[PDB]
Amino acid sequence: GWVAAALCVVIALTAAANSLLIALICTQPALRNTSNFFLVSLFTSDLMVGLVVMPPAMLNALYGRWVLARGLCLLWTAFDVMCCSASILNLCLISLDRYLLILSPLRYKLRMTPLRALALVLGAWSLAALASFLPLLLGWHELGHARPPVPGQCRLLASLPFVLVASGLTFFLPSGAICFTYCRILLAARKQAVQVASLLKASLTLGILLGMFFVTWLPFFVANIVQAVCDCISPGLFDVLTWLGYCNSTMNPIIYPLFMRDFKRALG
Amino acid sequence: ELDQLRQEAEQLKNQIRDARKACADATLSQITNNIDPVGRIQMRTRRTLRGHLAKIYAMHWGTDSRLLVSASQDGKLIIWDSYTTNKVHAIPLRSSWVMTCAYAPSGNYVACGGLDNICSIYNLKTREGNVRVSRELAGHTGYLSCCRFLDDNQIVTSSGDTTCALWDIETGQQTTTFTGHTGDVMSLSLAPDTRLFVSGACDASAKLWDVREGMCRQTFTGHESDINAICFFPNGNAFATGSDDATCRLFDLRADQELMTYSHDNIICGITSVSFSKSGRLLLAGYDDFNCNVWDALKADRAGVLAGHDNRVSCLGVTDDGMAVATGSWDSFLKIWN
Amino acid sequence: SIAQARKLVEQLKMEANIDRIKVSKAAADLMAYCEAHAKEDPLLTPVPASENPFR
Amino acid sequence: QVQLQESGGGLVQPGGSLRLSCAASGFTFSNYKMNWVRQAPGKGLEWVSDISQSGASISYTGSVKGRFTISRDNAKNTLYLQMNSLKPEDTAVYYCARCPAPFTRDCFDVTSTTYAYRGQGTQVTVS
Amino acid sequence: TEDQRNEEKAQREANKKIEKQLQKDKQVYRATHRLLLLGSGKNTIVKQSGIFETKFQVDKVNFHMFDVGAQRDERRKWIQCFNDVTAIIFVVASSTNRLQAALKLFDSIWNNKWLRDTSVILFLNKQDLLAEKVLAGKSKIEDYFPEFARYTTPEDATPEPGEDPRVTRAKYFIRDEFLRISTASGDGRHYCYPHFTCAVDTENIRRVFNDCRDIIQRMHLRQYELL
Ligand SMILES: Cc1[nH]c2ccc(Cl)cc2c1CCN(C)C
Repeated sequence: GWVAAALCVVIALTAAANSLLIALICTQPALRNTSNFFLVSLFTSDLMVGLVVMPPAMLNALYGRWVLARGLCLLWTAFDVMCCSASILNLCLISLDRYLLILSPLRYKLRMTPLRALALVLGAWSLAALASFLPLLLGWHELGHARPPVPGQCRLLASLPFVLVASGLTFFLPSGAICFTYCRILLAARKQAVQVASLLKASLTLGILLGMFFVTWLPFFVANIVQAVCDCISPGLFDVLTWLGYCNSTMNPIIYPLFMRDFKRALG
Repeated sequence: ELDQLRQEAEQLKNQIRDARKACADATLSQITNNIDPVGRIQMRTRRTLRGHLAKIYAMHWGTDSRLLVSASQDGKLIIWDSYTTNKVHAIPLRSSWVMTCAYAPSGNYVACGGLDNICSIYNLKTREGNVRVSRELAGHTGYLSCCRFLDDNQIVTSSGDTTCALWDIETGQQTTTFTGHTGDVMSLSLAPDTRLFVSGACDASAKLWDVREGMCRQTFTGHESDINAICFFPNGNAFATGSDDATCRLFDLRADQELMTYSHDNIICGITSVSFSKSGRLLLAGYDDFNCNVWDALKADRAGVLAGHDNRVSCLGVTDDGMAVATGSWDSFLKIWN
Repeated sequence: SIAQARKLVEQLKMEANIDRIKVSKAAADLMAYCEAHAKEDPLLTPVPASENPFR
Repeated sequence: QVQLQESGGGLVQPGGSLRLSCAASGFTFSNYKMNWVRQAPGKGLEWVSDISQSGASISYTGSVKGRFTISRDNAKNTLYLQMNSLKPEDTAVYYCARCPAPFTRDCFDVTSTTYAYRGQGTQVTVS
Repeated sequence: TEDQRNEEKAQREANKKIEKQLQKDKQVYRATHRLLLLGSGKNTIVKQSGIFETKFQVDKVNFHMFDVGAQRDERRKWIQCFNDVTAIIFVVASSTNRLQAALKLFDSIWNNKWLRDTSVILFLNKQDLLAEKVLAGKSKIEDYFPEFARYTTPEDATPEPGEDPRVTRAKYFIRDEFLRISTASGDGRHYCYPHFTCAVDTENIRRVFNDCRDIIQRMHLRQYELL
């Protein structure tokens, strides 16, 4: 119904925003710094999150069952897992880049060359790709569930070790890294602010940036363990929950360029 | 004593003022009235030259309208090729703070100078194949602001000592020294016949020199701030001058006056460069408001705007055949308009 | 101290006695030169894509 | 031509008063910021006071604060300095200097030898 | 048409061979800082031809230090070629009146149009003569500056043990005199860092190191809207 249109007006905006923003990053001459090399990768995932995965879910919202072939369900699940895993896992390298540049500013240039940046981005994408495709393709941890849906739904079902290990790593380690890095940055900003006055904005900025991520991804990862231990949660709310996990990629272009002055001047 | 000398100077100044007022009857605007307008003009940045680390103070064209040389403060002297966008040579420099560049008319030598008080000549035709220093000239006590070649053996240099010098590359000694200015002399330009040249300085005046005799002939005063760039009219009987009061002036040698002033109210920055086109109808001017303007030399009307730079405009040049214009700025770029 | 004054007055004397034409003739010469060479300026009168090496 | 003429001066009894004038011609007086300098026998150049374009921002050196005053007239292009309650230490030549550029907030070299836009000066003596 | 191909190939080879070394020089250039010394015992500070150039490293970080030599005293036009330098080290002796001239120079360099991004590391030299001479009763500070008669020492002063209150009053008055101009103009782009120094000492290079750290950290925090 109209819900399908409200969903599609989101995917169109995501595609337009991500494409335009990666083009702008790659066009202007000033924006070629190494600390802007991670960011493009993140935006890249957004497109490969938006177009590869979401439209199948739009079709699943329009029609009750899976319209396409049955063998494509595993590929769709692996695509979803890798898309989202890379999307989160790129968010920790940006915060280990902003940590080493703000809290040790005189020795960043001789200790982070573009070669290591390429190595880090490739390592992150590789970890995501393996952790998503290899066990899913080999079906290592596809057990525990009572029975697949006879009508033929493509919804992902997993066993307890998988949902407590893969999700555990891929979410709870980046969460700790991000929290520690932004905590140190906040303390440094407070110290400089107090030193300036003797001779605020960071709260709002970091609050918004971390609020988006947490309120957008935590509900799904807390519902998954409940659905793994028991079938208590009624299906249908699960889709509403996972739409937030997809809409993170919708909101990300809106927020990260909003807090950089160089990007803001380049756009204007 | 000093009072009598001051009175005599005042008497001669009054006499010269009366002699200038006598010879003027009608302005140039009263003559260039019924002539057709030049109309709107447009130019597009149909090139872009990249590869410098810091800002650009000076560039210079060549004889064949193909090669140009650019000087940067990262310590690099780059020779380019305007057509295929390739670099032919990239000379390192022993001093990072350079301020001027020059390209010899024979195509064999290049000049450099800056805050090291020394003018260096680089050779481009070496059997070994390496570009090295051929001569260093050291007789100045202030930074070098502009230098130009006459032949492969003579050079003219300008410094912040309130002096100008004529050298001899083969021997290594100064031949003639010109000393009339009271403030730093900023720019100079050679006449087509290599007989005279004009200079502008930080005392709001322009001066006319002779190369063989070594004496000054004319002094022009019509500004209110520092002179920055200067260039002859292609005929050799007039020249245009730019200052830091948002105005440009045209002066004539035959009548010892100024014919026209160029200024508009929305202009409040300074003027960093000037150049004439081939026929003398257009006057280019580079500004500190990040913009380039084209004026009509006979009506003083804003004939066009070139706006593509993101910082202060420093150096400007026009080819000898009148093909293209080249602009540099403090963003480490050079653009070739048309 | 005082050498400046005498040198300056001598230079002004040398610069004061020269001939000066009327400004109208100079303006006429400028106009004539600009009218004669109007066909050689690729900026007032544009040239086709054949002439320009900068396409 | 940028010409600056100074009027007033001479010998004045200690504890007296004096008025000094600076008339300028050759430029737009209302786009430039102006100041005074002095030069004593056996000593270099020293700063005294200044006035901005409109006449709002007035400053002083500190050794004459409250004793001397400075004023500006644009319709007549004339700048004034009133001097009160002199002393034996205030004997020197006085100069009327202009900052090098219009529409600015600072000027570097008005107390340097061989500077362009400076007048011949006047002689004031206190004894 | 073979000759045209040969010329194009030679030119492309030359361009590539040049660009490789251009990139190496880029990498070497970016990892070096630059400082402008201006002013006063300059020889004392440096120990602890137009340009004199000095290179040194502290904790494997490389600095360039530039001092103007054989030059005139008109600073109007060659002060622009230090637009992008990270720090101006300004040395002033605290003891014609030299101090007021230093104040005017600081005010001019602070309010310039092309220098509204550069920061200033201030050194107040001659502490010994600033302390010993004033105890003799020579009113060098009361007469030249008539606002000193009602100045009160701030609450944050931490003098070295054995200091006389009059000496610390004079020192902090000079520092506040310099720090009045800095706050009024700069809207967060550039700052001013005061430092008392002694003729005999060994800790000035560490002060410059820490100040450069602070300036670069502040700029990075500024571009991300954190500060
Ligand atoms: C990113 C990520 N990590 C996981 C760990 C375990 C399981 Cl079962 C699923 C996932 C996902 C994808 C969640 N939605 C998009 C399908």
